[PDB]
Amino acid sequence: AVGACVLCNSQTSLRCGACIRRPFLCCKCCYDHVISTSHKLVLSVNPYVCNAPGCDVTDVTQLYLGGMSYYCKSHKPPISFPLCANGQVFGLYKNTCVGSDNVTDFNAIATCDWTNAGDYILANTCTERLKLFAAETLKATEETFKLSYGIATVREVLSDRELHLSWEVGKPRPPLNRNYVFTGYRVTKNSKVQIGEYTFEKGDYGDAVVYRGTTTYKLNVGDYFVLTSHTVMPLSAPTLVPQEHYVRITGLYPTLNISDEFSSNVANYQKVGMQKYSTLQGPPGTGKSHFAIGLALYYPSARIVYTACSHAAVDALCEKALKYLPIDKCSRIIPARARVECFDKFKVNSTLEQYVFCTVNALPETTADIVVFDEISMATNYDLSVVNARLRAKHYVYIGDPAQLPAPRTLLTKGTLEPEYFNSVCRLMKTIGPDMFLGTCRRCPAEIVDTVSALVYDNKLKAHKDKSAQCFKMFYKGVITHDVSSAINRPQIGVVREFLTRNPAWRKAVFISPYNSQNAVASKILGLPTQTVDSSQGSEYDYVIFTQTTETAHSCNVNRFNVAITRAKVGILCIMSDRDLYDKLQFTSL
Amino acid sequence: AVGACVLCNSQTSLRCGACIRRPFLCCKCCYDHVISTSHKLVLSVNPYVCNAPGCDVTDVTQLYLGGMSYYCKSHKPPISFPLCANGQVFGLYKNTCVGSDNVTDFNAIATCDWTNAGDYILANTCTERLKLFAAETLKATEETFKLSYGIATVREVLSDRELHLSWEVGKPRPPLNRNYVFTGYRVTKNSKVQIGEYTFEKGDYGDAVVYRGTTTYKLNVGDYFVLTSHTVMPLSAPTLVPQEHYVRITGLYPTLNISDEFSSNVANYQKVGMQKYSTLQGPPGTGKSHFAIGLALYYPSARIVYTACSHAAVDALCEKALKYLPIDKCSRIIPARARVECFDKFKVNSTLEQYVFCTVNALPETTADIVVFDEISMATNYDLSVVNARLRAKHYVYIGDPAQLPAPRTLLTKGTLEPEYFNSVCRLMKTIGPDMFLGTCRRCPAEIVDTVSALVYDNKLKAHKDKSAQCFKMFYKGVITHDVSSAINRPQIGVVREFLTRNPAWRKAVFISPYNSQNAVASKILGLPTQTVDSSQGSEYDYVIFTQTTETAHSCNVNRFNVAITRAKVGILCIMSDRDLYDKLQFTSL
Amino acid sequence: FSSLPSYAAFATAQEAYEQAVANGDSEVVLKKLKKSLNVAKSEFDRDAAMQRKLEKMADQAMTQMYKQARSEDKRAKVTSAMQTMLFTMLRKLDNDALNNIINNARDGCVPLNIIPLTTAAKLMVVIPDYNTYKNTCDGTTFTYASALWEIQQVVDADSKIVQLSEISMDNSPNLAWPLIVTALRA
Amino acid sequence: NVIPTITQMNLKYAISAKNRARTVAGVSICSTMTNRQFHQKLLKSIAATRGATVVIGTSKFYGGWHNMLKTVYSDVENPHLMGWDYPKCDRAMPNMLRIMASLVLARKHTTCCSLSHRFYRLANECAQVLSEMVMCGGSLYVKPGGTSSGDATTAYANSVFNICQAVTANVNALLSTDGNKIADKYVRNLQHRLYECLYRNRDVDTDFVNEFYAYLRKHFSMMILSDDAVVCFNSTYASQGLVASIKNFKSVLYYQNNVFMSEAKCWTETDLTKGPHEFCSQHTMLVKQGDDYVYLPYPDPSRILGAGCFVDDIVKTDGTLMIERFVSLAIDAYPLTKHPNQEYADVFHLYLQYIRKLHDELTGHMLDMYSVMLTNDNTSRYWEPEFYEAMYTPHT
RNA sequence: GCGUAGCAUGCUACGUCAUUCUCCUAAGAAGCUA
RNA sequence: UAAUAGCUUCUUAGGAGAAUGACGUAGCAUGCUACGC
Ligand SMILES: [Zn+2]
Ligand SMILES: [Zn+2]
Ligand SMILES: [Zn+2]
Ligand SMILES: [Zn+2]
Ligand SMILES: [Zn+2]
Ligand SMILES: [Zn+2]
Repeated sequence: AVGACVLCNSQTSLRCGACIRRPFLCCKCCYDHVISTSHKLVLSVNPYVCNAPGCDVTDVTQLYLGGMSYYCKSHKPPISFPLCANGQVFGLYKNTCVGSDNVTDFNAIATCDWTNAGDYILANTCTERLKLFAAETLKATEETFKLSYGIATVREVLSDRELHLSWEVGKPRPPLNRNYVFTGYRVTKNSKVQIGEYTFEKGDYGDAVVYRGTTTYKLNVGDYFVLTSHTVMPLSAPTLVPQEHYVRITGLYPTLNISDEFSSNVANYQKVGMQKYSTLQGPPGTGKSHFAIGLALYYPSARIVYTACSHAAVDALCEKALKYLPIDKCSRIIPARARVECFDKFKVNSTLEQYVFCTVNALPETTADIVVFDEISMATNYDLSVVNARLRAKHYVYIGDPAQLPAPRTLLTKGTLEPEYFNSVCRLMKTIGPDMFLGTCRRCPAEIVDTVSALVYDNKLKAHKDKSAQCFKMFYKGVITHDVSSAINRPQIGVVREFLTRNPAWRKAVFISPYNSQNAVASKILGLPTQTVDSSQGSEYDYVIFTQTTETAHSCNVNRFNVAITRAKVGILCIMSDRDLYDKLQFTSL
Repeated sequence: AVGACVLCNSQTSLRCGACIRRPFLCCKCCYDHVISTSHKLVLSVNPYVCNAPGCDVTDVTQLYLGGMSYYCKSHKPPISFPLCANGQVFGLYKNTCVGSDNVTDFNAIATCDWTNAGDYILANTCTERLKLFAAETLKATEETFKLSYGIATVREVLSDRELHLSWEVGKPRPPLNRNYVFTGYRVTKNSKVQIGEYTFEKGDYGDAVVYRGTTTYKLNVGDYFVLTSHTVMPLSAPTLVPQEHYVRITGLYPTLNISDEFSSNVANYQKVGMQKYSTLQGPPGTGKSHFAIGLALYYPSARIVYTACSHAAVDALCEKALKYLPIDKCSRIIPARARVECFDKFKVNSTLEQYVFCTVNALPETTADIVVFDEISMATNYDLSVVNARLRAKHYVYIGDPAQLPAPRTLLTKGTLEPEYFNSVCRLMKTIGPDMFLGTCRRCPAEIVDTVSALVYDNKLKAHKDKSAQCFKMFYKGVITHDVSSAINRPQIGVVREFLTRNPAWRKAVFISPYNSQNAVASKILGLPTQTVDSSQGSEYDYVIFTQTTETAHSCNVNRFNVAITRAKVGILCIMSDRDLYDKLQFTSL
Repeated sequence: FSSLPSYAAFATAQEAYEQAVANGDSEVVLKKLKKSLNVAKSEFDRDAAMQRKLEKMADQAMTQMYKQARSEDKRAKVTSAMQTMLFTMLRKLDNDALNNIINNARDGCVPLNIIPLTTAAKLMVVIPDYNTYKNTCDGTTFTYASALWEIQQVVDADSKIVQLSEISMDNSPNLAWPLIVTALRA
Repeated sequence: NVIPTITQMNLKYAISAKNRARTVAGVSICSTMTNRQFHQKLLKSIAATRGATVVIGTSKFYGGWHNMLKTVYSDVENPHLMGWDYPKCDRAMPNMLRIMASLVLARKHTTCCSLSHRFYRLANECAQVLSEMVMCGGSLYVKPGGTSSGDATTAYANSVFNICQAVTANVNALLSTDGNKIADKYVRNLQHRLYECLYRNRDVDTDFVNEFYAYLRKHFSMMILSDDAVVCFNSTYASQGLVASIKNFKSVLYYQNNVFMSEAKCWTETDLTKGPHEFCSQHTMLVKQGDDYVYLPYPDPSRILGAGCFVDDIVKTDGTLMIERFVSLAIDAYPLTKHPNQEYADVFHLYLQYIRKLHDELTGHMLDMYSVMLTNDNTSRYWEPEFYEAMYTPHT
């Protein structure tokens, strides 16, 4: 199967068998790669090996072709010649293979293991074709790394709403949330097969799990759980189509009597209909989700495709649209596997509908008028290319805040990925600035809102409110136990329950923690409704209690702190450790 | 890969490389062509370059056929024989060729650059195959002329409605109008690719152009424009099928009581059916465009193909058909790019419909029962061959008035082209006379129609109205200002503005002038709608203010002045510069 | 060929031989250079001949490697076409009636010849003449396979629509037999 | 496993003498591949063997026809040549005989396959060839049976069937005789043991089978090409009823093909010097070649003239583009020169003169489209009878 | 007589090339038969 | 839309083999001559 060279697009049929992706390479580029890097295994229509009766030589420069086969120096016939000579590698279209000096970065892209931060940043500044390859190989590295995971099974039948966990000894465990699902396997005697996938959350005490059931087929101990690895398919479309602005709105016909609710964004809406792709950013809780429905109502007779990486965001957008937009002309696209508790309120899974909601993974190849991508911060370049490929629309609308949290990026373990290099869209937004912004806020007290605006943003937020005087920030040690995959602070909750008797206000509060272990545990001794930091970002509250467990870079992340403290409205009791964080914000000392 | 010699139609395989079209020539005719003209490159199945290891000799008389191939004087084996010898040039079918001295004219056709007026008249009075070849050559010359056209670009955009233009320094600036269209470039790093089809027309104040785009793509400052170009396929069909006179109607079937409007038009349709093809000539707006629809109603079952070379006239024709012809059995074919916004009311782009309307360039290859081509004046012989080829019909009907403005013929810059040489159909119309004629005017007052009945028409037109005494001829010196390469007559503008506040019943009259510069610059000062003479054709207005910009062959064109004056309805004021023009008309005194 | 230094060695040996000959070199010297010229020429042809094998050998590799590349490129296209055909044919199945009949099977296996006869939603009857028409499917509805069908279309050999009233004994010669009549299950 | 298969019906666009449409079966590649891989060793073994009863792969040129006919005359006593015809051979074939032919062809897999493998191969053969789904104009019908003319083993299976019918005719003829009228004691004993081994014995008596096979080869020598049979039977025995005659073939066809075989389509020749009256649509004649007499096959002149006049595609009409066509036709028609009837002989001279005229006209057109005549022109040998005479000499 | 060197003639081996022929394969065009 | 198998004719490309011819290197056999013993 012939293809195109990655760094010169020239016709070729050569692949670097040593590279994980075996990308296509032309004669000149392939020679530059093999001579430069340590990769000395290259795949043409046939593998390049010594085809002797008994011999094993994989190096290409040491291989010579004889008869109709390939051999080393010790098995060649009296006739020549080297495969790797004349500055070129022997192959197809030998006389149209143009070389490029870009091999210098290609070597780093291929040879790196993504452990350090430098790879990501350099994996994002490369050209389009190299960008796609870097994304593909990074995702392949992620999947391969996931192949090394801790497998478990149910101890036995304990409760219908909660199972128990029995992991293998000598392997780690993954984080427990909605993003991470697991597959049960049925190797009993008797035909290893699947019955359903489960999502797990830490149990009450010791060992236990409060789970989510996908299929009603209940399992005995004959099955065991794995972290549902899979493969990666290749990509062709660019991360971002070229920016081509418009003069007057084309294909998008404005509405009549749009609404009195969001008439302030009309200009933005037409500007949303202006650029081929538009980038809007708004701080936590400012109606960008609201802006999406506003835009949809601005163009009523246009087919709109809502897209988001995760189920939570797309489901929230779906609910908001049901609330405002007409409910009949809706089509939520559901994965066939249904590994999540899906959203079934519309006439579900009608791909030929006007307002079509889908997640990045389950998008079917179709066409639209305008597509709105949401939460690009967690989105990766792979997602961007996938949406570019499967979907074609007259307009694109990327809405998200790089000041939010990043994608998981589990393989990254050393170095901190700064916002500018989260992905192509984040780099664009940090380079030229978002095409749109709305800086009004209505939730946080005066001192907190002013200080938060002062931390990272350019002093453009103010609260149409007066401080409720129930916001605090203390210095409690909260000795750490952390005897589980995530940190826990129980004695901090003890210090809190020393309070909460003199402050009857927040007796219906929501507990939040930067570690899901404390999130699980805090709901056990006391029945406080729980909502991890990730599960925030889309809802507003008046009584929230956030607790800090450790002191590190993950604890001083201004993005995490911002999204943590901006969710309360009138009262929040805080457990805080670091003086550095303590000197940026004003709170009562108690 | 053989063919026929153009001017003797003998079997041949030799083509003149120096000829743009590389036409087929026989040995004798090729010999005569090369020996006399600068053309000294001939293409057989193999090129006649000297096939030495290194040598470049293209002149035919300099070469020999030696060994197996063609070689020069000092590169031939000892066994040589001259190619261009014995009154011939070696080629296939050598001893079965015959030619005549008429090559003399063909020599002129090959050599002429299509700059002088004699070129066209000679090109339109040659033999039929010579006629086809001349049209091919003129079209090729026009296409090749675009290669030297200048490159524009955008300075900035203060208003999205009007672009700010910048021509490349050191190259001619093409005029701004509808006939010329541009496609863009984004050559920066980063997308040396097209960015849509646009068009231009100058802005009145300062430097600005009110523009329009087929697509919507706005230009970054880096983005720029260049005039579009499309290759040409050689035409084969004759300009006109030979005329054959039948005894009765064959293949067409009349109607029962067609209507009360076309009752006087019956013998016309009879004559159309009797003859193979027919020509209708008459002044503008006399029932010509109405005639075709009347014929269609006269032959309902007949499949009919309306064709025009332009897009504005066919749109009005489609509007008239909608007014009369059934909406169901109608169609409208637009090119893939669809440069101009065409008539979108029928089942668009349905070639297989009974009644199909199209422009010449986007015609598909199909059959029909009758093809009606309208407004022959704007079409060239190339268009005639194209329509004769693509559309195959039992009957052919041609409508258009020679006195109307001809095709652009931009290369023409010396001499004047008479109506009888616009194309073959116009030549037939003027030579023996049209097959049919009708003359009557129903729109303008009695006075200006009486005058035009003597200007170009020989006291042919009666009218149905009463002279309102609002026909005004003004005589002022009108000092010249050659500003934009099109003359601007500022003092005549002064006279206009000074007797526009003195004429309360003329506060909306459309300002008309042959030059676009004065036409545009008048907009900012007297505020009336502005319309140039060229595009003013086909539009009627209640009141008109014409202004003879300067005395010259362009502004003093009797045809242009006629089409300018014949757009008024109840009255018109005109500014005359030349004494003869002011006197031959008979207006009020002023 | 000429690229290899053997050509240059032969050329310089030949030049030296010619210079010696024109310079009247002695016989002993003349033989030495001629012998030197021969061995130089010997090497020149020796490595020249192997080139014929080389470029010859490369061409089969290209043609072979063209062919192998050509085949696989075509293999994927046909595989995709076959998969699309299979899935498109799947979507035509009447799942309800098919499941009902196949579940009644004792072993879950049924002869193919009854799969259409008990589930096909459209019946085509090809009729050669009027007598067979009248016998088999007279009227707008008829019975076949222990089921009731209703006529929805009738066409002639030319795929031209025909009205039911036109199928009469007297009008039979005017019809382009055979007739294809398409009916639906009721 | 079993793979049922669809086979298309293709109208045969070829010259013929009777208006009835001719159809062939296009078998799916999925069946052709397996049938080839299972049968081709035996098939090539048959096609590459000389002097057997099944003459396939034996060229009729280079004196092949004479060798064939001399092998037919395998020292029979009072020779009489005879040939029969099968009306609707491929469509009246009983299913049982097709299965029998497939089993006989499969008997060679005594080591490469176990029993179940052979049975499933037979099942696939039946499901794909014998009674399969047939596509006729975009419509699937069921073929009731009978051999399709498209499978891998189409000529060889029919050859086996033909031999089966001939042997059955011999058996019925030998049994149906009175028994008391057979003077020769050996034949009476042979008939007795034949009846015993048929209706009174359940395991094969290989001794008697060999004896009967020798009997048939001694008095019923055969030539078979898949449906065309030439027999050189002893006429004395046939008159006495000890070997199959035409009437025996008629009866056998009646009760094992459900068809009637009119005697008008079967020919008997009492003189060997005239050779078989017709075989593979080739009449035979004895002519003096070199210094000895040999048999030559010549076709019906009407067929050759028809192939000369009518062609199945327009481009073949030019002629000059196709000289090899007329060369091949002349090669086929050469033996007609030796025919006593002059109008027969004139066909070959017509083809020779016509080939010469095309060569001349081709050279003229070539010299018109250019001005140099082809340096190498060996076509002069194609209008000389020696080149054709060589094709019917046993040297090669 | 022996050794070295040179020239001439002849035989064998290897290398290069020219022509002719035989076959082995592959590809293409065409015909005939069942 | 155009089946399985066989036979034959022609064209082109490739490999191998053989024959003859020519040139070059090497090995061996013989003849003549120059120097030393
Ligand atoms: Zn690599
Ligand atoms: Zn490359
Ligand atoms: Zn090896
Ligand atoms: Zn020329
Ligand atoms: Zn000529
Ligand atoms: Zn030269």
